[PDB]
Amino acid sequence: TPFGGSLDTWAITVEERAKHDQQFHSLKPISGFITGDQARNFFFQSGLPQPVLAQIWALADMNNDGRMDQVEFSIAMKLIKLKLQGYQLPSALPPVMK
Ligand SMILES: [Ca+2]
Repeated sequence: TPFGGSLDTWAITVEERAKHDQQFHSLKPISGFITGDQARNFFFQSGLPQPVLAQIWALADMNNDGRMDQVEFSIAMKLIKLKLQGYQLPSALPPVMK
């Protein structure tokens, strides 16, 4: 956009979240969590540069606890898609994504 994004750029839709939840389930979370290493290993399958994925991890791990639940995973998946589409990552997690 002319404005660096639209109403829909950083928001996660119901459909997107349903897809993310399916992918999260495929990782066999334990009591709703995957480890940081598990998450980052999965993300590496996107093709994105490691430095980029490191930034995405830090954005998505909202509570800074080093592990990842379903909400955080959805956020990471949205950021990965945006980066693949050629958007720049934000310096902090957009509130609309939470
Ligand atoms: Ca976390």
